[PDB]
Amino acid sequence: LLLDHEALSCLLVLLFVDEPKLNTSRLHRVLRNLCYHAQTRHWVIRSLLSILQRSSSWLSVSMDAALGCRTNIFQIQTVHIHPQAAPVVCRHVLDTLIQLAKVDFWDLLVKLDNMEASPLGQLMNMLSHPVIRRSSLLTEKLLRLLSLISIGLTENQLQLSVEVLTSEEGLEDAANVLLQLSRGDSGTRDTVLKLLLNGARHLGYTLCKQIGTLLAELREYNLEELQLPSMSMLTSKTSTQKFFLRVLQVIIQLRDLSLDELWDMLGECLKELEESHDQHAVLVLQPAVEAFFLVHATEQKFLRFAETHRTVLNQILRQSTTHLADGPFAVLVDYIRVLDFDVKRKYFRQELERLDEGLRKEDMAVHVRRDHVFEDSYRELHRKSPEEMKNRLYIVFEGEEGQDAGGLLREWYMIISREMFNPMYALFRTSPGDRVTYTINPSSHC
Amino acid sequence: LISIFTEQELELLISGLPTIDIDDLKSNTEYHKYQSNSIQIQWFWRALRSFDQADRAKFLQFVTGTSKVPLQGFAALEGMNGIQKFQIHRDDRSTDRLPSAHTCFNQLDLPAYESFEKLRHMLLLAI
Repeated sequence: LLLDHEALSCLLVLLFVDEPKLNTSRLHRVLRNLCYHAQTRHWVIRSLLSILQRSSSWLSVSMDAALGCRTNIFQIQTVHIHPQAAPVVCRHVLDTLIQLAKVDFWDLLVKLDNMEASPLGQLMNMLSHPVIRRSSLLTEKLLRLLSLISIGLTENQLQLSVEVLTSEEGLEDAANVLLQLSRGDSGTRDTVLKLLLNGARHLGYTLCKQIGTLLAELREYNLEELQLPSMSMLTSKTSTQKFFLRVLQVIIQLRDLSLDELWDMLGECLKELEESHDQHAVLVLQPAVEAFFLVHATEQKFLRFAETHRTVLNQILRQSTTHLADGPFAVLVDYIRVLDFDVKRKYFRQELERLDEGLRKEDMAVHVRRDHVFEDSYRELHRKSPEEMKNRLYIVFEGEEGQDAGGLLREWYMIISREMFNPMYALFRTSPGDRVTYTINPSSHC
Repeated sequence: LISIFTEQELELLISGLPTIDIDDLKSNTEYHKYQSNSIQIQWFWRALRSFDQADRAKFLQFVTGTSKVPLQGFAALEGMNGIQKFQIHRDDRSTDRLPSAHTCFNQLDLPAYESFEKLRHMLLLAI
């Protein structure tokens, strides 16, 4: 017991006072080193968690909380933290707890002034408490903390509400929490799956209500660009589309939800947007389509979808920078009639670069004679490896001046593409019918 | 990885999409049983103007057998029997079958489809 609880309380009072100068990372490393002693760790953490619960004269610390309001952090009359200061005391305590997760106090505090896995339950209850539930920052920090610690029913309901209600990094840490909890017990796996499904069904029902208003207002717009106000609650960053897609991506991550009333009206809505002669107007349903192809096309109905909306799914993919074979729409790699040429060209070029991404490519010389380029290139390259061919060739013509290497390479490709069809090599001959095409010369055995 | 392209699209990937002067093609079109002011022909030209560059190129391959644009223009469009202009023929068979091509004559047989939408759908389904 290197330090007593009064010296620890004096150190912990530093978490309440918000001073920018104070080195709180150094204070965190002091508390971390002190917390190697298990009884000290246990008292420190039980105090920090009592500070969170109490967030939800020497001790005269005036924090500027709002305009014209300089609050006292402590109200002592049984010691309470003034709710204006509370969110900062929470933020500093969660900052300390994140380090302790990488690795009585009140009565002592008034005595001065007068002169991992178990408390995970408290930290999951903390999500219900208003100063935290308000603050996206405190929620993100608490979720990072839970994502570290994870390495019951209400506590999972409160963890899922973090996804069904409003932090992309904090909700990816929430995904980590929900996974690592499900790794724990088959019963928590099952209960979190079924409560995810419950939330996704709520989201689907209200999404079908919203798209039903959208479709109805598109009916009333046409029957007489698209800036339908019903669109605002789909464009919104916190739209049920993004919540539904997030929840489905977590469901599919836990797998290793019957809504045909949604899917068929997403159908007729997309069809009525496409018939309404506007194009990006579809994109307010892109995440609902991505949900469709998540829930369907399990690692069919999605194929009839890609047929009846073919040009729509193409508008989606062409607009999306999501790489076709890394996004959800990868399944249709093999059903290729449902994509545009330039979409397939991008997929081609990205998958080619992905397969050869491990290869460092160098520059590579090709020394040729202007009068012999074809045979000099054959000699130079025909024994080269494919990966040496994949190097960028720059061509040097003997004694010629320097010139733009790109234009000189383009010229080189042009001359070669000619010489392919010089009859002296007997490689290609014109179709006797067309007379402008070329096919293998069956007389190349000469 | 190449098998994702069509037999048209591999050509369009290797040699690129040509820029088609539809005015040059129209100037070098021969109409045999259709006429230049037939409604199905105005629908044909409207469709071909409405098609993007890849479907236009796929059409050119369908009717000429290639995506290659003649340097001198379509007046110099070759066929099996010397310079042959592009040509549209009315297909007097039933109008529930696609147009058909005889690329050595640069010949299109085109049923008298009853509407712009159906003609566009059938041509796009052919290409």
